[PDB]
Parts: sequence; structure tokens; C-alpha cells
Amino acid sequence: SPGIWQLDCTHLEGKVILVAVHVASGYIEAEVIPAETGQETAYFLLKLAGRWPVKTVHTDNGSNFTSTTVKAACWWAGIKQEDGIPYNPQSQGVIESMNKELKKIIGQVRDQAEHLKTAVQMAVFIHNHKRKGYSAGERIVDIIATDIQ
Amino acid sequence: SPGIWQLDCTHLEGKVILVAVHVASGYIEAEVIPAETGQETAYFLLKLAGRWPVKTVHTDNGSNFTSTTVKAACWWAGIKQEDGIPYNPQSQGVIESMNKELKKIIGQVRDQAEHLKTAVQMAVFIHNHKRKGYSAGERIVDIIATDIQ
Ligand SMILES: O=C(O)c1ccccc1CN1C(=O)Cc2ccccc21
Ligand SMILES: O=C(O)c1ccccc1CN1C(=O)Cc2ccccc21
Ligand SMILES: [Cl-]
Repeated sequence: SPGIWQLDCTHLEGKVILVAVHVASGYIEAEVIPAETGQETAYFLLKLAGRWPVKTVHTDNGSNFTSTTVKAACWWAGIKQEDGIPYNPQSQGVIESMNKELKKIIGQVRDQAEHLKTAVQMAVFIHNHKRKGYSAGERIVDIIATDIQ
Repeated sequence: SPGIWQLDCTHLEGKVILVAVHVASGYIEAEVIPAETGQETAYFLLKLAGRWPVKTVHTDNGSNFTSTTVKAACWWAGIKQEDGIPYNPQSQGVIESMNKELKKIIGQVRDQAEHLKTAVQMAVFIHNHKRKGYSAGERIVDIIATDIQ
């Protein structure tokens, strides 16, 4: 459970925003890419897994689930690849809500940056530091530290 | 001390590898860029600070120390920008050693990837997971979780 992440893909300004959410904490990492390909998704997971102890990834769609490049990256990084089928139906609406929230934050910072990618990273910052009184950033560290001990 | 990071820039295949090291743990994040500019460095710090609680950054050289774009990014992200002058002389040789080690790991994986950026991320993975018996990845989480409590 401290090792579970969910992939999520959303669109803005004719570009793709790839998101990984740490399910237990709500902590996210994100990147802007021209389009969702197996190679981009594989590279993103490789980055994620070098930064956080990723055990399981729920993929965002069947193309990334099937992608041989994605499967190779998960093998390389010791990640168990799974489907992201909302067996809990709450799950899809939660993602939708996260995408709406992220896009809201992007809109609030959009004018402070020329390039979308910069605005996305600012939104990641704001999302992860937001107090809700712990932040997502604090929760993920606490969850994983507890798990290490 | 749990909030202190050090910037480091090194070169390979005619490209630049930008590294941030969490001083207390030895944990790293890295990226490949065409060349070290204020804008690239600023973006890299924005990414870092949205992912980890960055309080202080020792910059890697005087150009990044002076850069108005870097200073703006540190202001935005609540980061105290400092010089990286090795007042402890131990410090410069430690960086050198890290660069040598990273390049060694890059060489060991280089043939498994077409693009240098992929090899760099694989090396970050290997570096952060290496048992030394805790890993850098485990140490950074422990250090910061302890600090939160
Ligand atoms: O405008 C951009 O997209 C961009 C790209 C790379 C670095 C900085 C920026 C924009 N920017 C500044 O110039 C100052 C600044 C502070 C904080 C965030 C972004 C920026
Ligand atoms: O060759 C590359 O640079 C590159 C770029 C993006 C994604 C995957 C790769 C290479 N690669 C695969 O195709 C399989 C694989 C597993 C693990 C890491 C990289 C790769
Ligand atoms: Cl797409």
C-alpha cells in the first residue's frame, strides 16, 4: 500500500499532462509530453521509481497496460504493472476530481509562466504543499518512513 | 539540515547532466539538458521543490548564484539560495567522487538505452537504491519524516 501508484493522463492546451498519484497520500508527480506513447510513459515511470519506492503501478489505460516498452520499464525498475480498473467505482470520480483540481491550480499560476510545463510544475508544488493538518508531501514521507521501520 | 540540497553540474557525450544531492542522505535527482542556463536550472529547482521540502540550495557556480531567473525560482518556491563554496574542503572532493560514481553507473547501463537521458535515470535509480545497511532513498525519507514529527 505505501508502494501503490496510479497513472493518470489529462489534456490541456493541445498537450498531454502525465500524472502519477501516490494513492495513500494524494502526492503527485507530473510532466507535460506532446502525446501519450509507450516510450514517454516508460521513461516517466523510470524517473518515478528512482525517486520513490514504487512497488505497484495501476496503469491509466489498456494501451499503456499492453505496451511492451512500458512492461520492459516495469520489469527493469521492479514494478508490478496492473490495470487501473476502478473495482471501487469511487476511484474514477476521484481521478476526475484530481484532474479538475490540478487544472484549477494550473489556471491560477498560468500567467506566471510562458511555457505550460513550468505552470504544471508550479501546480505540482502547490498541490503537494497544500495543507488539508498535514500536506500530501508530509503524508507520503510519513507513510513510507513508517513502512521502512 | 534535512532541507539542504547541493547543485552539481557534470558533462557527458557533449551534454550537461544537472544533479541535486540531498546532503544528509546522498539521495539524488538528475536531468540531462543541452547546456546549463539560468532557465534550465530554475525549472529543475521548481521540479525538485515540488517533490521534496527544499529549504536551502547550495548553487553549483556563480552564474547560477547570480541568475535572476534562478533567484526568482528560489523566491517562488521558498528556497534560500546560497553559494556552494566548500568551506569544508571535504566538500569539493565529495562532489567529484559522486560525479565519477554516477558516470561509472551510467557506463554500466549505457548500452540498455538509446538516449543518454534514459541511462541517466537508470543510474539515478541504481544510485538511490544501492545499499551502503540503508539506501540513500531510505535515508532521505527517514531524515525528513523524523524532522516532520
Ligand atoms: O516562463 C517559463 O516557462 C519559465 C521556464 C523556465 C524557467 C523559468 C520560467 C519562468 N519564470 C521566470 O522567469 C521566473 C520564475 C519564477 C518561478 C517560476 C517560473 C519563473
Ligand atoms: O532507449 C531509450 O532511450 C528509451 C527511451 C524511452 C523509453 C525507453 C527507452 C529504452 N528502453 C526500452 O525500450 C526498454 C527499457 C526498459 C528500461 C529502460 C529503458 C528501456
Ligand atoms: Cl494522447
